[PDB]
Amino acid sequence: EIVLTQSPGTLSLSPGERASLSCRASQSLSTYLAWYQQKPGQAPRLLIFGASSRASGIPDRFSGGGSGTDFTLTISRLEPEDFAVYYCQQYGSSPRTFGQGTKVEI
Amino acid sequence: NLCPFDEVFNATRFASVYAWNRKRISNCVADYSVLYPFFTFKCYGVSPTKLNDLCFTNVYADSFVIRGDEVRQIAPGQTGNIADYNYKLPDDFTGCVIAWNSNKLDSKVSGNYNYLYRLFRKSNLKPFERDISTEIYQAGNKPCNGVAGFNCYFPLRSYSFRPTYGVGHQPYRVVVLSFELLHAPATVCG
Amino acid sequence: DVHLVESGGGLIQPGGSLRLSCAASEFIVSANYMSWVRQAPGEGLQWVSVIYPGGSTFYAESVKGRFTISRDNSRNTLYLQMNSLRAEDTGVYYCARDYGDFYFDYWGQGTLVTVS
Repeated sequence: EIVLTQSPGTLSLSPGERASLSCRASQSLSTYLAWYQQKPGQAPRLLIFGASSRASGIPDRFSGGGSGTDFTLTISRLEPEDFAVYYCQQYGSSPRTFGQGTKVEI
Repeated sequence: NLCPFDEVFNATRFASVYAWNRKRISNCVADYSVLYPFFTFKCYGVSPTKLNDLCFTNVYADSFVIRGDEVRQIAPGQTGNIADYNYKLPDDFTGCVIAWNSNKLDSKVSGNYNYLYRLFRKSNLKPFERDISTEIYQAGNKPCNGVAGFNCYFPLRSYSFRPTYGVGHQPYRVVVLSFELLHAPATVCG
Repeated sequence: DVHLVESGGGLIQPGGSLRLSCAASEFIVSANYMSWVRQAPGEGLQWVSVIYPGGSTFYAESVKGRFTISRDNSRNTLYLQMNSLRAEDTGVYYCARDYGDFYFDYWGQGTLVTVS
């Protein structure tokens, strides 16, 4: 099972404009990674699939880019709604392993 | 007399797994001395050590390109995306499967998108059934109407083939030989 | 009407059996790749099982032989029967629309299963 490690355990930014979350794989995934956001007490919401493609309804502030082992998710302006937990999932191999999760604070 | 295995194995351009290329072979001596790099050779129901000295009626050579992780699905009684919706072997399959890595030929730096696989299919596939249709899949009650929107997606997904990818995701050229013995006088005799 | 609604969770003594239901609207479960994904309290997600449109089923290595995924086309429901439940199965379970066998585009509200 490809192990997905997220380098910052917690990330504490003011509601201004910056964010960066990194996901690292033990062996290469080749842009077969997805980013979900879980607000507290709510179901996860899909944001990015294919490591660079947005899904329906998520605004332009969410972007992602990576290939091989290192993948990144960045937020343009950190609006107050984006302070939640984010998960990186892989689909390159079986099964679909998730990361430990990274929680964004104020 | 020589059986045309040279065209089958050393083909320059292979076809996608959703439309796999079938070649019939008869009326030639079948000599497997030709099958002599790093490849996988799995024979089901026959002794591979004496395929040269084994005389049957027809040979069916089916060629398709798949990922390395999907090579194990080309086997009897296997379930998976390739097995269910692209290419299925029967339970009582008398033949052999030959797969070899082809990263040198079927990969480019920009990415190879000439190969496609069927992802969305309503029913399973019967053994040696070929599904060529490209009609939009209905994943909801709303009609697709010939348009690919929400809950209506194209059934064929391209492969991403790059040289820098891992071994599992690299392109593998798979040739499966199906041997048929008939009551009619056989004409494939090594 | 893209909603997925889960039900059937509750308290269960270990080794007991519980069946989870996922009722779907505007989704044809028979024509879609359906997934069950669970989350332990204050932990990461962990995919449990997936059923293909053709009918093929796969399960996570910790739950095969005890968890069975099924579908009923008549009421458009996705069922999950879990037998011989251990204490590590506690958590919130979600039914999800897996685009192919890649990623979960949609998620249900989730229901809580507590093993004693």
